[PDB]
Amino acid sequence: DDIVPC
Amino acid sequence: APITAYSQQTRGLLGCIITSLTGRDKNQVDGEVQVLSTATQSFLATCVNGVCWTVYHGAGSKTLAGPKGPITQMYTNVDQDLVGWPAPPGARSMTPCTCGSSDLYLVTRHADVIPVRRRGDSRGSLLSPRPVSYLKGSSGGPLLCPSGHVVGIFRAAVCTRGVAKAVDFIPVESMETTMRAS
Amino acid sequence: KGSVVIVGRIILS
Ligand code: NA
Ligand SMILES: [Zn+2]
Repeated sequence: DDIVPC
Repeated sequence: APITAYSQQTRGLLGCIITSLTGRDKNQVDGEVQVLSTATQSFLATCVNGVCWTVYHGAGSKTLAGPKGPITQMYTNVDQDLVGWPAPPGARSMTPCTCGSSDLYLVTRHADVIPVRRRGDSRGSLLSPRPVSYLKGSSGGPLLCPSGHVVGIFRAAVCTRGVAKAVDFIPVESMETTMRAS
Repeated sequence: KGSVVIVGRIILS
């Protein structure tokens, strides 16, 4: 799972 | 629906660059959620009890352009990815949630209100997955309970192949813990 | 090192 800062 | 939202633009590209440089923003402030921009990116701030809270990964250590010139951050928590400025006059300040609901709503920069189910102190699942592109620029946006009070602010999307299925967020309690230690 | 800038707002109901 990729943690993508928004 | 219960919680609804709309947005209003206030400034364009040119205004943003200049204002960034002068640190002086004379526009009237309104709304619970501010749409923020730096040179390189956009994000949101949620106003909670007189403070505009947002993500460190957006704001860094920067001042916020204000009516009396630049506003220094009053809270800066790098490890928590959390920063806060005192809210300028005009901002609509929200209240932290005390009802403990796990039925959340995330407010995005497009003023969409989307269903999230809380799964942990800092994690909620999206009831309907979205492209991560839909959530980009929304970090700092509020997660609200059904009564419309703040549970947290949106930090990062949990994604697979460009699809966001959950969100990590900063619980409204971290704001408290930051303010104590300060 | 410029300031963060408010370029819009969101009003909740
Ligand atoms: Na809307
Ligand atoms: Zn609540």
